[PDB]
Amino acid sequence: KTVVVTTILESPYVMMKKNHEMLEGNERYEGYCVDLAAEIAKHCGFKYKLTIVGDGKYGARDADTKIWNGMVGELVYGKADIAIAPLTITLVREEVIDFSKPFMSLGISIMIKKPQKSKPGVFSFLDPLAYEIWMCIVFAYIGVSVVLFLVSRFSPYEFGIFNSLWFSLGAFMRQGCDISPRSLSGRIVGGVWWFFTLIIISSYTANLAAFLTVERMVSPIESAEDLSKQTEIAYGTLDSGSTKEFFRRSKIAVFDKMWTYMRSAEPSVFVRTTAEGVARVRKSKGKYAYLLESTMNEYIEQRKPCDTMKVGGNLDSKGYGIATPKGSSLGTPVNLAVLKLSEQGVLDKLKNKWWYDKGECKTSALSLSNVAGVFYILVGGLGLAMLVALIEFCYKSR
Amino acid sequence: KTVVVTTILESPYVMMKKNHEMLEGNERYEGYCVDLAAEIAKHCGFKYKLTIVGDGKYGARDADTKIWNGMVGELVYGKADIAIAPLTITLVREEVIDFSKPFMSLGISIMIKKPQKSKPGVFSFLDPLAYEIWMCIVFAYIGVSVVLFLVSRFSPYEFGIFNSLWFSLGAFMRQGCDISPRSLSGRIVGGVWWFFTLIIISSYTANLAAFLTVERMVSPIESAEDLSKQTEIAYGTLDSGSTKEFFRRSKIAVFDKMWTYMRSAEPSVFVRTTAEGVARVRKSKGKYAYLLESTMNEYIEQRKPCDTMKVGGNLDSKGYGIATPKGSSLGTPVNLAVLKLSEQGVLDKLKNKWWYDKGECKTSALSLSNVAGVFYILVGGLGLAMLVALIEFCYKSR
Amino acid sequence: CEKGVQVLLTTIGAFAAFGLMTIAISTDYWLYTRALICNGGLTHSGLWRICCLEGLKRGVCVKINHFPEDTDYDHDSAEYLLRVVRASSIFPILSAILLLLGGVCVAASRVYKSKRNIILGAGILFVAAGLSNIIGVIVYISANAGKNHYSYGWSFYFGGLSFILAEVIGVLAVNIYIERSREAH
Amino acid sequence: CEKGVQVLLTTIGAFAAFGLMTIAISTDYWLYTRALICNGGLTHSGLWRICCLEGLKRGVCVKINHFPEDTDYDHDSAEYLLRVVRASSIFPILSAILLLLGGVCVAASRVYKSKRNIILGAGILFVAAGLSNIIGVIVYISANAGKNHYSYGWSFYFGGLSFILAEVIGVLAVNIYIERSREAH
Amino acid sequence: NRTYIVTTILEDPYVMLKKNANQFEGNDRYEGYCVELAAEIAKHVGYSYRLEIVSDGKYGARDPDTKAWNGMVGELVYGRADVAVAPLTITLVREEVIDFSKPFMSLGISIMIKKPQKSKPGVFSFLDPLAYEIWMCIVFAYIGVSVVLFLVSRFNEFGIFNSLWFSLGAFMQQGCDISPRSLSGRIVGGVWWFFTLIIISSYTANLAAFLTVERMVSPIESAEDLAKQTEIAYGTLEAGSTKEFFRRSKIAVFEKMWTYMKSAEPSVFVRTTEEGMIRVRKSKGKYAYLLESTMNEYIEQRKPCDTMKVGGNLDSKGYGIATPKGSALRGPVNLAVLKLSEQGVLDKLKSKWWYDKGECGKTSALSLSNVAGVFYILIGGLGLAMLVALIEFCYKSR
Amino acid sequence: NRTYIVTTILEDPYVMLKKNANQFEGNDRYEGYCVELAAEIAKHVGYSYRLEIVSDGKYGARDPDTKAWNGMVGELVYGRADVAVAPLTITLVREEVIDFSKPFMSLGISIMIKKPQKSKPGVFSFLDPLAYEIWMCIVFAYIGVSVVLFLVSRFNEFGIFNSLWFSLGAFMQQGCDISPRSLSGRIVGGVWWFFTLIIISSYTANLAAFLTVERMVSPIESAEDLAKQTEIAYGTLEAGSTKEFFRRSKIAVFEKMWTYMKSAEPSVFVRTTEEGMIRVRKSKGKYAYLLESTMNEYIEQRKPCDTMKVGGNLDSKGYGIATPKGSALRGPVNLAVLKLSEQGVLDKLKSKWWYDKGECGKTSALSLSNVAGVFYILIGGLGLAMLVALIEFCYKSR
Ligand SMILES: CCCCCC/C=C\CCCCCCCC(=O)O
Ligand SMILES: CCCCCC/C=C\CCCCCCCC(=O)O
Ligand SMILES: N[C@@H](CCC(=O)O)C(=O)O
Ligand SMILES: N[C@@H](CCC(=O)O)C(=O)O
Ligand SMILES: N[C@@H](CCC(=O)O)C(=O)O
Ligand SMILES: N[C@@H](CCC(=O)O)C(=O)O
Repeated sequence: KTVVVTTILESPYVMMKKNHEMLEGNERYEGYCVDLAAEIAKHCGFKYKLTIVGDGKYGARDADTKIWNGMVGELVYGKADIAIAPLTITLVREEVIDFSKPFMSLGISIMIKKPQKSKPGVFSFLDPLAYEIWMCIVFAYIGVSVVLFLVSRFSPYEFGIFNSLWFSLGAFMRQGCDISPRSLSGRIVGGVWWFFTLIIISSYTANLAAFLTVERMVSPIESAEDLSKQTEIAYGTLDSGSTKEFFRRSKIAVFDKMWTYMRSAEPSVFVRTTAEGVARVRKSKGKYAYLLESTMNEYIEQRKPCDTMKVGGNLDSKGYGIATPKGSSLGTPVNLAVLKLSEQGVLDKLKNKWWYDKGECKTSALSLSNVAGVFYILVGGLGLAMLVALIEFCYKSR
Repeated sequence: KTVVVTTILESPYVMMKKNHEMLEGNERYEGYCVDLAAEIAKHCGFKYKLTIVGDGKYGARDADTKIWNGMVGELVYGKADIAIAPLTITLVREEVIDFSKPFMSLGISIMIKKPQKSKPGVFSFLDPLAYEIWMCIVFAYIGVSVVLFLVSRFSPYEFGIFNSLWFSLGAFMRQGCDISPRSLSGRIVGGVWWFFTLIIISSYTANLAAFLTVERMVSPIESAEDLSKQTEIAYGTLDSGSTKEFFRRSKIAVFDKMWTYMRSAEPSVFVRTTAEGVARVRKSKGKYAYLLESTMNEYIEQRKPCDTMKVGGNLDSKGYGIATPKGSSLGTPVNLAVLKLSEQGVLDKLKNKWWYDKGECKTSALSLSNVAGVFYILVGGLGLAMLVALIEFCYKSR
Repeated sequence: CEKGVQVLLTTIGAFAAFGLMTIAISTDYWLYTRALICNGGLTHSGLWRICCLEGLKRGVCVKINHFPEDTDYDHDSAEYLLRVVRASSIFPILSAILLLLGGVCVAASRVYKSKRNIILGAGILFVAAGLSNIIGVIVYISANAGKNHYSYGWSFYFGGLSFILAEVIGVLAVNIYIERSREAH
Repeated sequence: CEKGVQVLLTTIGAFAAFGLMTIAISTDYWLYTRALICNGGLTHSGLWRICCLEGLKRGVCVKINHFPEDTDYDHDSAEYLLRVVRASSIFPILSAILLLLGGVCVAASRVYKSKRNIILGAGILFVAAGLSNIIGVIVYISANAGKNHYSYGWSFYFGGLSFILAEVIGVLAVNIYIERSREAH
Repeated sequence: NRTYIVTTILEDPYVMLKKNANQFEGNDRYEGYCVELAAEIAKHVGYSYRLEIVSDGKYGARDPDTKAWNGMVGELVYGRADVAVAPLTITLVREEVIDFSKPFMSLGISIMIKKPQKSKPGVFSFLDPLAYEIWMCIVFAYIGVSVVLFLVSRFNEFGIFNSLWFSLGAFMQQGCDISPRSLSGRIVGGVWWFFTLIIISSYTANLAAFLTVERMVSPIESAEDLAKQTEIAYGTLEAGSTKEFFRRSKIAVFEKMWTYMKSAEPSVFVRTTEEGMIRVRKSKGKYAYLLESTMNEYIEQRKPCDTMKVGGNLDSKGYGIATPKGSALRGPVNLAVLKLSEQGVLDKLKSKWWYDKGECGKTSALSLSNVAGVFYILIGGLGLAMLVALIEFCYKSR
Repeated sequence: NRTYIVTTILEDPYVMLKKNANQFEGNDRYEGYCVELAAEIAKHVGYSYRLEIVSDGKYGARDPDTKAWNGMVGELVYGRADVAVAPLTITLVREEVIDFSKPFMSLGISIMIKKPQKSKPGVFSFLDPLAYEIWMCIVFAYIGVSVVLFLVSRFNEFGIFNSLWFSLGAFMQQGCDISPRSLSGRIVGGVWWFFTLIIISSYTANLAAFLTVERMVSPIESAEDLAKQTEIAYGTLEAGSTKEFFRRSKIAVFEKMWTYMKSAEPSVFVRTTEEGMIRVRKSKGKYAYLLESTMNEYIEQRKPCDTMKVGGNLDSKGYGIATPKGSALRGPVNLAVLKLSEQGVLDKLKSKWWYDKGECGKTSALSLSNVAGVFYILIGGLGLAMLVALIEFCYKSR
C-alpha cells in the first residue's frame, strides 16, 4: 500500500532538516520535492516512504553494459515505485519509463566564480560621452580654429593658427583666454563655439558622478562560444546527468566541440556530485566553469556566500519531471496532480519560498583610485612640456 | 431569535450595493460595519436584521425633553436590539447603554477644501539657501571688499573701495573682473574668496533644480487655534453628533471659544448629515471647515475627487464602539467578539480594504512662471541704471 | 550711411513699432489654445478678449475675466498683483506710449535742432519701451500659465518685432546724439 | 637675501630632501591599517615590508606580497602594471636618484662656475623628482586601495616634505641660473 | 496507409495563409511554425498528414450545460480530426478527455497594452530644460542689457558691438575682454551676471535631472493594479484556457479580475485574438488584453509594432500536441517532440518565426544623436561667419 | 470606608520610585503617569487608595499546566489586590476572568533598535565629496604645475608668484590675468585646465549626490524583514501579552517569529523591559526588542537616547484599568476614565511624562552649519592677509 519513493539529496530540492538525527521517517528530509511528493500522495491517495537513491545519482545508461544507474535504474529495476526529484526529461528516459508533465522548467547553464567588481578604469572620464562624440568634438574644435584663422586672415579689423587653437581650447575649458576676437565673423564663431561648450560640458558634468565610480562585473565568458573558444578555463558537468548525455548526443558545432574537449581533458572536468562542482568553481579561481541546470545556479547565486554567478542564456530549455515505471498505474494520477497544482498556483509559491525566501544577498566619496588617471595625464603633459622647452632651448643654443 | 440591528447610512461604514433595488434583505447594504456585524452574529450565535435608523441620526439627548434620538434612542427605547455603527463612545451614552471595547480609533479633525498647489514664489531662487546664510554671505562679501581695500592701501605694490566691491562681486558670479590683485595679501584674500564662491555656488546650483519648481500646499488653517483666531472661514459639525456635545461640554479655552462662535453664527454652520457638510466644504471655496471624525476625513481624502484634505492633528482621541441596551445579555459576547477579531487581525484587514483599496489618488521643464522673478530684477536694475546715469548727467550738466 | 538718412530710418521705425504695438494691444490673435468656452474647443485668444473659432459659437468675441476667474483663494497673495497687471495691460500700453513720445521727440529734434538732449530722451524712451514690453510678455505668460498645447499668433511676434525695433531705434538715436555732440565738440 | 646664501640653502635643502626620501623608502611606518597578519590586528605598514604591532607577533617585520596577493584574475589587465610599479617602487627611488644628482650638479656648479647650464639641469632634476614622487604617492594609494580605518605615518609626510623641498629647490636653482645669465648678460 | 487529419487554427505565426494561397492548394495553402512542426513530426512517425482549419476559429472549451467540446478539442474528441497541432494549452480539464504530448513551447498569461507616447529625445533635446518662452525672453534680455549698457556707457569701449559681446560672454561664462568702470555699467553687469547665474544653474541642474531620469513609468505594470483599475477594460478570449484559468482561479487578484470580466458591459471578451488586438490598438489606452506571452511578443515585433507586453507572466504553462484519448499515435509524437527539442529545432523555428522577421527591430553614455543639434548649429554658425567675412571683405575692398 | 488595594508594576514612566523615596513612605513613595491617574480616579469615585507593587515585577500571564494567574492579574483574580492601575494590555484571555475598563491609552506592538552611526554632516562637510588624499594630491599638483610653468616660461610675466596665481585662478574658474604665449606654458595650462575641469565637475556632481541624498536607510524597517533576518536576536517579555500575541498569532510573519523566539538559544526573552532595553543597548545591533510603542517612544526620548522605534506597529490595542470579575467598582471607574478623556487630562499627563522632559529634544534649504567651515576658512584667510600685509609694510618701511 505504501509507495517506495526514490529521490536524491540535492539542495534545494531535497535537504535533511537541522537535527535530523533526532528524527526518523519522512520528516528527516525537507525540501521542495518533499512538499510536492506529500501533496502528490495526498491527491492520488496512497502512502509513501522516501528513499535517497543509494548510488547518489540521477540516471544514465551504461554504453557497454546497458544498465540504468540511480533513480532511473531503481524504477526500471523495481527497486523503486516512483521518483519525485529534479529529474530531467529526455528521450532516452522516455523509452524505458513514463514521465509526467513538467512541474517546472529549466535550462543548461554556466556557473562561474563571481569576478570582482572591476573598479572603473583609468580614462573613465570619457565614459559619460560616447567615442563618436569625442571624435566629432575634436574634428569640430579643429574646424573652429581653422575657420577663425581663415576669417581673421581674409577679413581682419592676431589669430595665427596656434593662437586660434589656444582660444578655442580655453573656451572649451571655460577659462577665458586673454585674446578675444574683434571682428563680426570671428565673434560669431566664438559665440557658437561658446554655446557648444556650454551644452557639452553641462551634459558631461551632469552625468560625470556615477561614471567615475561605477563598478561593473565583466566576465571572461558570456556564452558557450567563449567557452569553446578557450581552454584556459575549463568546463565540466555532473556525471550520469542528462547534461552529459545531451552534450554527447549533440549534433551542433559548439556543443560537439565542447564535448570533445571535455571527453579528454586532464584532469577530468567531470564530477560525481553537484556540490563538488560548486566547490571546484568556488576554489578554482575562475579556471573552471560548471554546466548545470539553471535552478541550482539560481539558488546558489542567491544563497550565501553568493560567490557564484550564472552567465549566458540557457543553452537549451527543458523541464523537471516526476517519473514512474513503464506501464505503472501511477502515471495517470501523478499527471493530473501536477496539472491541478500548477493551475492552482502551488508550484509558483514553492518556487518563490524555497528560492527567494532564501535570499541572503549609495553616494560615496571619490577615491583617488577613481580619478587617478587624470593626475597621470597632468604629470605626463608636464614632463612633455619640460622636454619640449629643452628641445627648443637646445635648438636655439645651436 | 433574530436581532434588530440598528445602524446608519454613512460611507464607508454602511453603503447600499450598486443595483440594490434588485436586492432585498441584509444584502442591500454593504460596508465595513456590515462585515463586522455579520461576523459578530456568527460568533455570538443569533440572527440579525439590519435596519437604518429612521431619523438618520447617530444619537443625542434633548436638553429640554431629555429624549434620545437616533440609534441611541432606538436602543434605549426598545426599538433596536443592538447598534453596529461608527458610533462614538462618550460618558453620556454610557449612562444609558453599554458599549463595547473600541473596534477602531479616531479623532475629531478638520476637513478643508484642498488649496491649490501654490506655485513656487517669486524670489524662490533664495530657497536653496537659508536666510541666515545669505545674510552671512553679504556680511562676508562686504568684509572681503573692506579687507582688500585696507590691504591695498596700507601695503601696496588700484583697489578703491568700489573697485574692490566690484572684483569681489565678479568673483562670486564666476566672471573674472579685469583687475586682479598684485600683492601677496590681496592675492590671499582673493584666493579664499574664490574658494568661498566655489563651494557656495556648487551647493546652491546642486539643489537649485527642485526649489524653483517645488509646489507646496500651505493651508490657511493648521490647527484649532487658527480656526478660533478667525471668522473669515467658518467651522461647523454634524448635528446630534458626539462632536457637538464634546464641544459644548468642553472646559478648554479654544474649544469653548469655537463652541460660542458656532452656537450663534449665521447662517448655521451645523448640518444634518455628513455628506451635506462634505458638499458644503467642496463648494464653500475654503470659507468653510468641517469638524468630523478622522476616519471619514481619511476615506474622503483618498476617494475621488480627492478635493479635500485633513488638517491639524486630532483634537482628541476617541473610539468607535458597538453598543447594546443597558442590562442586555448581548454585551458580554459582542465584547469578546471584538477582542477575538482584533487579536486575529480582521479589523486591520477591513480597515485597509475599505480605505486603502479604495485609493484613487517627475522632472519637468522650467516654466517662465518659475524663473520670472529674476527677469523682473534684471529689468529693475536696468531701469535703476538708466535713472542713475541721468542723475549723474543732470548733476554734471549743472 | 549716416548722413541724415539715420533720422528718417529712426522715425519710420519708431512709428512702425508703435503701429505694431498698437495692433498687438488692439488684437485678439495672441494665442491659439483650447478652452472651455466653445461648446473643450479651439480658441484664438488675446490680451483683452477671447474670441472662439472652429466651435459652435464660431465668432463670438467674448471679453475675458482676468481677476474674476473663480478667485477661490489668494487675494493679496502676490498673484493678485500679477493678475491686475495682466488685465490692465499697463506695460504694453506703456510701451506704446513711450514709442509715441519717442517719435514726437525725434520729430521735434528735426525742428529745434539747437537742443541735442531731445534725441537722447527719445532713445531713453524707446529703450524703456522695450523693457516694458518684455515685462508685458513675461506677465502675459506667467498669468496664462494659470497641460494642453498652445501657440503664439502674429500679434505676439508683432510685439516682439516692436521690441526689436524699439531697441534698434534706441541705438540709432543715441548714435545721432553722439554725432551731434561731436559736431558741437 | 640672495648673495650666495641661496646656493648653500639649495644644497642643504637638496640633501635634506634626499635624506627624507631615502628614509621614507627605507622605512615601514607609511601606514597604520588593520590587517589579517597579526593573529584582524593592528599593523603599521610600509613601502617594502609590513611589520605588525599591538598583536601576537608584535615585531615580526614581514615582507609584503605585491603582485602575488592571490592574483586570481586580471593578469595583463592594467592592474598588473600598477602592481608592478608599486612593488618595484621605481618612482620614489627615481625621486631619490634625481635629488642626489641635483645635489651633485649643484656642488659641481660651485666648482666649474664657467658653465651655467649645470644649475639649470639641477633644477630640472629636482622638478622631475617632485613629479615622480607624487606619482609614487598616487600609485601607492591606488594600490593600497586593493572599508577599514587607515592613516599615514611620518614616513609619508617625509615624502611629502621631500616633494615640497624638491620643488622649492627647483625654484631657487632656476633663480640662480637667471641671475647667472643676467651677470653674463 | 491513410493521411492523418490535422486540425488547427489560424493564429499568426503558428499557422497562417500563404501569400497567394488562392494560387495554392492542399497542405501548401498555409505557412507557420506549427506547419513546419507537423511536417517534421509526420516525417519522423512516417505518415502522411492533411491540414485542416477548425471551423469555429476558436481553440476549445466546454459548454457547462450541454457538456460538449468545441473547436479543436471538439474536433478530436468526437473524431472529426485525428491530430491537433496548434497552441492548445494544456490544463486539467482538457487532459482528462484527450491525450496531450510533452510541450514544445512555454508561455504564460500576460498583459498587452497600446504603446503610450514615445516622447523620444530628439536632436534638439538640449533646449528642453528651458521652455521656448525662456529662450525667447533670454534673447530679449540680452538685447535689452546690451542696448542699455551701450547707452549708460556712452552718454569706454562699450559700443553696441562690444556690449553685445560682453553680454554674450557673461552668459556663457567664457570671460570678458572688458569690464565696466562706471557705476551704471557696473550695475547692469552685476545684474546680467546674477541673471546668468540663476538661469545657467537652473539649466544645468534640470539637465542633470533629464539625463539621469528617462522614461521609467507604466501605470498597470502588474496584475494587482490591473485588477484595481476601472477606467480600463481587460478580458480574455472565448473558447480558450485563459478564460478558463481566470474563471476557475482560487486567487484573490484573479478572482476579482474574473468578477470584473464576467460583468463588464460591453463584453470585454472577444472571439479572436485579432479582435482583441485591434481593440487595444483602437482602444486609446482603454483596453488591456490578457492573453498568452508568445503572441504578445510576436505582435509587439511585427508592424504596426504599436503594442507592448507588460508585467511578469501571471502563470506558466505550455502548448502541446493533442490526440484522442486512448489513441495509438501519442507515443511516437512525444518521442518526436523530445527529439526536436534536443536537436535545436524548436529553438530554430521560434527564432525564424518571431525574431528573424523583426518588422520593428543605470547611466549610459550619451549618443551623438542626443546632442547633435549642437553640431548642426555650430556648422551653421561657421558657414554664416565665412559668409559674413566675405561680405566684410567686399565692403572693405571697395 | 476602607482604603482600596492598588497593585501595579515598576515601569518608567507609568510608575517609578521617587528620588529620595527612602525619605518617603506610603503612596508618596512612587511617581508616574498611573500614579496621578489613580489619584484622580479615586478622587472621582470618592475612595482612598493604597499603592502596592506586584511582587514578581511581571505583568500577568497564565501557566498552561497549573492554569494559575501571575503578576497583577494573579493578585486581582485571587483577591490579593482590589484594583490594577498599570499598563495591563487588554486581550481576550485576560478579559474572560476579570473586568477591564475602557482604555486610557493606545499602543501596539513595535520594534526597538540600537541607534546606528549618526554620520552627521559636520561643518567641514564640503570636503567629503573628495577624499583627504585627493585634496592633498591636488595641492601637490598645484605646486607642481606652478613650478613647472615658472620654469618653462623663464628659460613673460610667469614668475613663481604669478604662476601660483594663474594656476589658482584656473582651478577656481575665476579667470586669468595672464595667459601663456609659449608652447610649453600653453601645454601646461591646457593640462591644468583639463585636470581642473574633471576634478571640479566631479566635486560638484558628487556634491549634488550628497545634498540630494541623506541618510534614508534602515535594514529591518518592517516585520517581514525582521522575521527573515538571522544575524539578529528578537523576542518579547515574559509574563505579558506581547508574548501571548506572538504565540497565539495565526499570521505568517508572526507565526514564524514565534517559531524563532520559541527556539533561539540563549533565550531571546527577558524578565523585565529594562533587561531587554539594556540588552539592545549592549547588543551591538544584535538584539531587536519587540514591545509596546509607548515605552519605545519614552525610552527613545530619555537619555542615553540611544534607541529608536522602527517600523509601523504590528497591531493596535490599549491599556486599561482592571478589577476582579463581578466587582461593583467597574462602573464608576469606566465613567471616570471617560470623564478624564473628554476633559483633556490623559493628553496632559502623557505630554508631561513623555515629551515635557525631553532628555534629548524632499529638499530642504541648507543650514549654515552644513557650510560654516567655509566661513571659518575665509575669516582665517582674512586675518592672515592682514598679518602678511603688516609684515610687508614693515619689510618695505625699513
Ligand atoms: C539692483 C537690484 C535691483 C532690484 C530691483 C527689484 C525690484 C522689483 C522687482 C520685484 C517685483 C515683484 C513683486 C511681486 C511679488 C510681491 O508682491 O512682492
Ligand atoms: C598632453 C597630453 C598628455 C598625455 C600623457 C598621457 C601619458 C601617459 C598616462 C597614461 C598611463 C596610464 C596607463 C595605465 C593603463 C594602461 O595600461 O593603459
Ligand atoms: N536533473 C538532471 C540533472 C543534470 C545536471 O544537473 O546537470 C538529470 O537528471 O540529468
Ligand atoms: N460617531 C460619532 C459621529 C460624530 C461626527 O461625525 O462628528 C457620533 O456618534 O457622534
Ligand atoms: N492557447 C489557449 C487559447 C488562447 C487563450 O485562451 O487565451 C488555449 O489553448 O486554451
Ligand atoms: N503591557 C503588556 C506587558 C508588556 C509586554 O508583554 O510586552 C501586558 O499587559 O501584557
